[PDB]
Amino acid sequence: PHDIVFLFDCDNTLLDNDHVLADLRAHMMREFGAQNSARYWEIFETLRTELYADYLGALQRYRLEQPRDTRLLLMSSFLIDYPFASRVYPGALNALRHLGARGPTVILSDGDVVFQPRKIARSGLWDEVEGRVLIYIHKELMLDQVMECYPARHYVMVDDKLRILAAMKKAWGARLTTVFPRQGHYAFDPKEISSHPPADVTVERIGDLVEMDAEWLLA
Amino acid sequence: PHDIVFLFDCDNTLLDNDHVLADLRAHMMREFGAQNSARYWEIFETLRTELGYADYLGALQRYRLEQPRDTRLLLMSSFLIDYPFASRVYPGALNALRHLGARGPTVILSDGDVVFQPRKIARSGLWDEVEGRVLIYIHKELMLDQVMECYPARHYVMVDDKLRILAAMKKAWGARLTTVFPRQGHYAFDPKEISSHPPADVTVERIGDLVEMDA
Ligand SMILES: [Cl-]
Ligand SMILES: [Cl-]
Repeated sequence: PHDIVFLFDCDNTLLDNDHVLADLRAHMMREFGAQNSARYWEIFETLRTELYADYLGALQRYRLEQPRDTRLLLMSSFLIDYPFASRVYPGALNALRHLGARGPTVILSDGDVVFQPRKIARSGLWDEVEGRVLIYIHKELMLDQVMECYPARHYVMVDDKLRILAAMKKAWGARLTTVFPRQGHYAFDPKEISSHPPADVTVERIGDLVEMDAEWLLA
Repeated sequence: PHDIVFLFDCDNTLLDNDHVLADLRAHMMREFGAQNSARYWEIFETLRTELGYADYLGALQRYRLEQPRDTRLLLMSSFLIDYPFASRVYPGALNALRHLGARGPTVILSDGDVVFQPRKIARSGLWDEVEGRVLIYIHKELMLDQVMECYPARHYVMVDDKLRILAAMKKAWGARLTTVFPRQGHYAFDPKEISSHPPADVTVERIGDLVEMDA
């Protein structure tokens, strides 16, 4: 096994995904039209409702609605070619290096089969964790499989969604330390903030993790 | 309404897609091992079989369900995303398209998913060759009403390597349509397709031979 495994969410934890979405939305409107791009987002927001970012299903439903508009499907070319390495948070690579010396670092992410893997790979994060990457539709429903890939006496989960940390905490209990970094917009959403138990630790920045070796309780 | 509209498939009509699949498979046998890839391809085959066209994307989703912790085979996508599609465009295809474009709208009518096929058509340079006149559907032969609304013509030409498609479209449009079959790719060489289906109005050895089409 392992004394400790450090599990990381990717979006708004390791890398600034809000900024990616802001850049996408601005691009889409410029290339495809205000009306057309507004509509795709209305679909992408029901889907973000039901699942995490479902770029893909939103695309598939947009096509049914407007099968003549092939062009808007090229929005993928923005994501595919986006500079994700520029969006990695200051200190994020240092935290992964620092904690990697004490136990395996693993990226545990919700996502589709095209964009999310490509993001993690092209951001350079994939290789920073030596390919220790699991990507699910709902990671908190696959916690059994996470354990057998990366068995450990204790786990840490760093994630900006309190809902996820709360679900994982309920599943694993004292075997888990939950860390909520106050990054992105789920950090300041009042529903999230008010409807789930608090994380064990809150850090202002992902780079604050280098200051807490004592909390891992390692020999 | 135009006198004539020229409709073209992409895969194995304007672009050599077998060469691409061949390179893709060698990349996957070489990077994600033999069985992982074998499995992916058994799945791909099945949905190519019932969808009617090559769906990499759906094949990849089905694979994830089956092999959820093999996260890295999913990075097969990146080979396709960065492939040099322009090098695969057949000799004389850009000529056929520009000459015929002098006589009426040139249009790409392809089956596709929503990620890989459009990217391919764009990065190949063919999207700009037909000036954006690109339609990509799940079952293009079931969408012929829309195609007529978008490109009203008195006569259509359809270039496609699938005698199944040409036949379905001729059964719909009859004398309004000239079907063209280019002997390109593996369907050119298929006892199964050649004998299951009727012949096209025209057969040509190569796509570039359609510069000779001035009626
Ligand atoms: Cl732009
Ligand atoms: Cl005309």
